Formats: sequence, C-alpha cells, structure tokens
Amino acid sequence: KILHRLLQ
Amino acid sequence: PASLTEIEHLVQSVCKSYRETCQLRLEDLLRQRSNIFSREEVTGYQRKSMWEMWERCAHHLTEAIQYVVEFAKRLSGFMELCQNDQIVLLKAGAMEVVLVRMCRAYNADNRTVFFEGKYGGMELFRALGCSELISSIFDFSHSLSALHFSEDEIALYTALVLINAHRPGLQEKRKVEQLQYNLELAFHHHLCKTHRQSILAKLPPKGKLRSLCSQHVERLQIFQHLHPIVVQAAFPPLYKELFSTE
Ligand SMILES: C[C@H]1[C@H](C)CC[C@]2(C(=O)O)CC[C@]3(C)C(=CC[C@@H]4[C@@]5(C)CCC(=O)C(C)(C)[C@@H]5CC[C@]43C)[C@H]12
Repeated sequence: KILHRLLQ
Repeated sequence: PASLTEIEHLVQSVCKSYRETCQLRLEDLLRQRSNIFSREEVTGYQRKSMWEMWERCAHHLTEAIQYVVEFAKRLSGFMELCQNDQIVLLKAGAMEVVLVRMCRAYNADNRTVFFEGKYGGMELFRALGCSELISSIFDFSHSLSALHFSEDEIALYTALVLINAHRPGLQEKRKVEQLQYNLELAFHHHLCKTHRQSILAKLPPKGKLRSLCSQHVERLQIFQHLHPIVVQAAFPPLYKELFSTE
C-alpha cells in the first residue's frame, strides 16, 4: 500500500 | 525530560521541517490575491460534471497530503516510532493538517481560496454537490484567518495536530505521549516568547477537525456510491487508501 512505500 | 535549550532547539527544528515541506511559499499565495476567477470562469467550473470536479479535488488533496507525509518524516521523533503508529498518526491526522494549512491559501477579505492558479469563492465548487461541507471548510479557514497565524505558529500547531497520543490504534501510546508533550512545551514556549499566548483560547476545539474529516469521508461515500467505477479508475491510490479504506 502507498503509505508504507512513502515512509520507506 | 527537556531543558530550555532543548525546547528552543525543538522549536527551530519544527519550523524548518515545515518550511521545507510547505507546498507553496506564503509570499507566493499573497502576491496572487488580485488574480481572481472571472464570473465566466466560475460558471465554467460550475458546469463541469460532478465526477470530474470530484477527481480534480481528490488530486489536489492528494498532492497536499504528500507534503504532509514529508513533513511528518522530517519531524523529530516521528521516524523513531514504530511503522504501525506512523501509519495510524498519518491516516487520522494528514487530512487535519491539510485543513489547517489551507488557511494560508485563504483570503478572508473576499472569502476566496487559491485554486488552480486563481482565487475563487465557495460557489466555485458547486458541482461537487456537497455545499454544506464546502461551507464548513470555508468557515474553518475563516476562523483560522482571524488568528493571524505566523508561519512558525502554523508549523508548531500542525505538528501537534499530527502527534496525537489519543488516536485509536496506537501500539506505543506512551512513546507518542512523550513526543506530544515535548511539542506542546515547544509550542507554548514559543507563544510565551512572542507574547502570543492569547491565541490558545481561540484555537478550534478538538472535535472540530475530526468533525470536518468525518464530513469529508461521509460525502465521499455518497459520491462513491453514485460513481464507483470513477473512484476505482480515476481517483489517486493514496486518496482511496486514506479515505475509502482500500
Ligand atoms: C493546502 C493548500 C496549500 C497550502 C497550497 C496549495 C493548495 C492547492 O492544492 O493548490 C491550495 C488550494 C487548497 C487549499 C489545497 C489543498 C486542498 C484544497 C481543497 C481540495 C480541500 C478541501 C475542499 O474540498 C476544497 C474546498 C475543494 C479545497 C480547495 C482548495 C485546495 C485545493 C492546497
């Protein structure tokens, strides 16, 4: 999901 | 704990993170206040289809949320929390931060907001079919504009909107509590230093921001029920992740 990728 | 030197360092760290992640500079928004949509341009927006206007606003909201995400990642202590609590805090707080940041793009003199290159009143969004929500958001920006926020004050206030130890679903609640307390000290120290503590009693109540976000999700589900394929095919993925539980 998007939020996980933005936080990495 | 925190000494006076550490509190003031936190103040400057928060203000810098906010400056680095503000979508547009305040001076850019101010120098455009004379650039207002004409009556014909307003009519053009009102005649666009409901679903096209919804996806345009979803796109602009999504771009704004992405800057809030970067603000959180630069916030001292946020990346130290577990990723479960990072996501909980952003899911419930990102939209709330955007609603506060919106007052920078709001001109209280004529009740217009900077939207797609020009300033327009709330009648610009009539095609959305959620005039009560739009009116509530414009009223919220109007109440914030009466406080005459400085950029530093918005920085510290939006950090506290984000770092909320009361959000349901937090796994390390005490860890967020200590970060929120340090930010509260920084906020109130800066207001004391700048003789601005009178604004504390005039800040919006707690449930006000959560009420606006609930209205937003409520209106979205009404539109999604009318145009489910439009949402699936044309709405930004981050938007649906935050607001339509996907
Ligand atoms: C937060 C700011 C940012 C500080 C500067 C850029 C910005 C922009 O997006 O260009 C200015 C315009 C606004 C205020 C921003 C984000 C989202 C809202 C919003 C969609 C959100 C709520 C709504 O439903 C309505 C009332 C439709 C509004 C219309 C005005 C914009 C689009 C951005």
